[PDB]
Amino acid sequence: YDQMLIVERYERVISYLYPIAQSIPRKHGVAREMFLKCLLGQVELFIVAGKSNQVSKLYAADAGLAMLRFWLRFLAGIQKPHAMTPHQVETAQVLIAEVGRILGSWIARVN
Amino acid sequence: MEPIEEATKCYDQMLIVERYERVISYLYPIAQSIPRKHGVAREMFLKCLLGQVELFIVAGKSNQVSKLYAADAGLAMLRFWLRFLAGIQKPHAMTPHQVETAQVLIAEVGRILGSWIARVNR
Amino acid sequence: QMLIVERYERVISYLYPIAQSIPRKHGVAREMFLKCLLGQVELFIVAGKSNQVSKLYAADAGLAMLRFWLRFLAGIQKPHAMTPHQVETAQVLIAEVGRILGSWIARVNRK
Amino acid sequence: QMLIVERYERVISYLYPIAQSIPRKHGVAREMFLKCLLGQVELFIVAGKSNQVSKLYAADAGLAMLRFWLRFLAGIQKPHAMTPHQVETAQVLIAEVGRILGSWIARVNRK
Amino acid sequence: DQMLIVERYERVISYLYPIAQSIPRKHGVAREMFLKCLLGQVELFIVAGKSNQVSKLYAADAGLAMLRFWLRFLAGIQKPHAMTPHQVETAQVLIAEVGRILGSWIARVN
Amino acid sequence: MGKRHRNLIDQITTWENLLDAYRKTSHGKRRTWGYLEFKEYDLANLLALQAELKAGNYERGPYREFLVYPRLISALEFKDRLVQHALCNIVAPIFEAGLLPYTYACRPDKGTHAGVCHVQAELRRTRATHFLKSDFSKFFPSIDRAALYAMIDKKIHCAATRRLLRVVLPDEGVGIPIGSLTSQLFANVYGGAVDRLLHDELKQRHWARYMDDIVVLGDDPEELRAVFYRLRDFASERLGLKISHWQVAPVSRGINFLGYRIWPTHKLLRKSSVKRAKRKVANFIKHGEDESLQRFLASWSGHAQWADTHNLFTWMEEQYGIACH
RNA sequence: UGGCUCUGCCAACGCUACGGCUUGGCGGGCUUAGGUGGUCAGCGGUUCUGUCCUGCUUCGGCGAACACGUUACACGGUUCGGCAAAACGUCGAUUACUGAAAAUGGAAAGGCGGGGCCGACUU
RNA sequence: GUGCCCAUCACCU
RNA sequence: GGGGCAGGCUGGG
Repeated sequence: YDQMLIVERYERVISYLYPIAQSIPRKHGVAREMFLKCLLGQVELFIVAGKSNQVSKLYAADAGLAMLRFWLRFLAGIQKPHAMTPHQVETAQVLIAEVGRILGSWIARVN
Repeated sequence: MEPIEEATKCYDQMLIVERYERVISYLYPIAQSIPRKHGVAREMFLKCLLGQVELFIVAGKSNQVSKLYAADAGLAMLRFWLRFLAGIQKPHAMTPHQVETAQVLIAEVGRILGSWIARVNR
Repeated sequence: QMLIVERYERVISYLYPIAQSIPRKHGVAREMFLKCLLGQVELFIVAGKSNQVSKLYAADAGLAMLRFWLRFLAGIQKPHAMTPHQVETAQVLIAEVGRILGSWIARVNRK
Repeated sequence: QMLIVERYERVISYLYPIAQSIPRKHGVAREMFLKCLLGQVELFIVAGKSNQVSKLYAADAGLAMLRFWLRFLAGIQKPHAMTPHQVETAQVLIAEVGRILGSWIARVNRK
Repeated sequence: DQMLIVERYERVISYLYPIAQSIPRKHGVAREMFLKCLLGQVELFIVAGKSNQVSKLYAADAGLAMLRFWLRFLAGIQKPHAMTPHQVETAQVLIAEVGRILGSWIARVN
Repeated sequence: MGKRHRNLIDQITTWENLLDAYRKTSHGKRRTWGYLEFKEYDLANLLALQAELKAGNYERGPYREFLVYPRLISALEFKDRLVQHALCNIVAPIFEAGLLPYTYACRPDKGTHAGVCHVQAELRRTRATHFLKSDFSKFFPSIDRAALYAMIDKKIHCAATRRLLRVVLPDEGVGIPIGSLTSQLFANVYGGAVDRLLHDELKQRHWARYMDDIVVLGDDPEELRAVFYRLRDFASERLGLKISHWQVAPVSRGINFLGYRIWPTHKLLRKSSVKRAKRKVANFIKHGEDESLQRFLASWSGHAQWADTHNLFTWMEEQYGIACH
């Protein structure tokens, strides 16, 4: 549970966002590489979180989810050619919200 | 309905990021202009610009003043990048006006970071 | 260490060919996968010298992230790069280095 | 001491033009040189937000690494070589920043 | 001292950088990561010398160890041969020289 | 629009509308806990709001009621101000369309300043000799919230917009909450009932209402006093509004309407305004805040560009130096 | 986005496990809204020192105390006419009507507006 | 706290 | 006496 569940729910974010994050033009290439490092690298944040139960590790899993939502906002708009159509941000934010819920429950379970 | 909560809500992190998103929204277009060349400077500027959001965000969630100072260092580095993109980049990268505009936005994020550092420091 | 890395070399030697089969399209995921795969050696090595268990758990997180990458490359990576069999075989090799990492974690936190 | 950054920013102003010139051939060297050159400002900045001498020595290490980069980019061969002049006439600039860093290290060390 | 190790490591770089630029684009991530390990261990040495925590002198050792890994990895990476076994042998000698200096330096601090 | 209006909850919860509501709710507030907590998963938040409203499971969070000096300012949560904004984007323009021309409050392209201009204008033409100015006691605090919902209900017809309007503003009490977009709208709409006892009944064609203040230029101060009595009796018996102040002045006292004092000829802002400004400036000077004063000055230089203040602007430039115009 | 784990060619730093690779050309392919202020509906308390006002009332209240010509004493895009068909608004009406039921259908004649329209002149 | 309006700031049509 | 304006001395903010 907890880490396993969060990651399986976050895998849905990655499975949604990775295709979007691979589409981000090479021009928005640094944004893309940094979005992909945020997206695929949030798994590491979750993984570290469920290997310590240090509640700071599940807060830095939340920080990553927060950064991932930043990326949606950025790739939604701040990214000129675009990279996460407004719909994609909406869909991704729902998935990240589900990961957010599980992270919140996990933060609480540790609290 | 109650909006989708993130955990560890830092009004300060949330505000700083929303205000820093305006820095990014200003600077990212002109970073993605730093010519084909200057691409390493651009990638490094963009990693400083877009990656300051993570510095703020991690400062917000890991209530540790170390992470807040790291966010400040990044804003300082972003201010360096403005200096650099203006002066040292040779084509133009950044018109003097753009540095003036960007520095205003970064200053707003600087203010919020300062207030945030202060409120944590107490 | 030395033995963990020699056993992880087998993961790399299995996975690197798989990571190089990932099409150009998924090139940033590949570079990120390869930086997880080839860069877990650094995680093991740095624990080997600086024996602090902190550095040892980061090695575990990296192995866990590499396991994520297997999951990701098998399916989320849309041309499911890693075939399920390959994920199976890779996970066996990663599990072997996981065992050694676990034993090493245990050897360090003896008290 | 923030004359450090403003005296280093003429190292950058000298070295960046000739770094944004290391051909792709030497492109990883270039990216790493530029990350050493443009990223030494972060080393100084972190030093000045702490005046921890640790961060001040890290700034010195970076200047030393930047001096390495000059010597490395010298003997990179072909017409892409940092000309011997430029290695010397940047080592002068880095030396000026080195002097100020040394004084700053000293100011902190003898509080 | 940092100066000696770095000058001896510069010989590793001067041997390996040409070889690390020859690693095929196919093995391009490994190459860029090997190059970043190779040039980039200089920073590990330099940080170790311009400070002292002995952790920094271990992180230099870890980097040399990672550089040794990169040699063994690039030797027989795939059909696009990255690094010839000879090149690994030659480079391992140079890395061993900087390994010796790092070891002595770790010891002198310890 | 054919009357009716019997399917507004479909348009209130259009993502395309809730996104407009969201952008309208956040406009200005993008440094508030509410926007910033919402902004996180904004389109996921708006997808659970859309589908709260589209279900009839939207329930308005409690008003956070503070007060500034003497008001009674009830705030709302961002989600709730967004629902209000998403109502008042469909629901507002089907009420603000029935608002007779001369209601100048919270309706686009009519304002404080289009009202004072309407009054001056209508005072200019008509050659008004007299005028009735009235005002509702504690308006938002005396709006029926019940005979309001007999006007929010001769025009909403959609039995779910109606139930969303009734969440965002309950149908019981005598307290339309002040500090609601939903409530600015429904107060204009309610006080629109007295506009349709001025313009419709009473055949008063020269008036202006700005939310609770109602100028009614006439020509017979006896007729305008009648109009007023008729207006008060209506707005008391029908709308539960006590009239705080009223007057039937000759156009000569000046119509203290909306910020200005409005003669036919000189919309002389108001002396209140001068002294408020004089004091504001003086304070700003002896507060070291001589940079927000430029903002204020530029503001008051707009309220006074139409009003007559050349000499006053010279005077204020001579007293403090600051660039007025 | 100084890409490509992308090819053909040719070089030549080089590296070659002698295949090539790398690298270079060279093709080619793949690559208005927002921010922030400030008003408007709508910060005081006390004595003091100047300073000025202290009228009106239809008894509800309105003022006044220098915007001083309280006014750029001159109007308008706050313009002036003409209309008010339409559309809009509004009542008729969540009526008639339809349909068991107006049930997230649904008028209209008509009535009332000016918000609208058409010119002039100005904007 | 609410809108409407003012200023200014960016930012392209 | 009351009142408006500018400064005294003190809350809100």
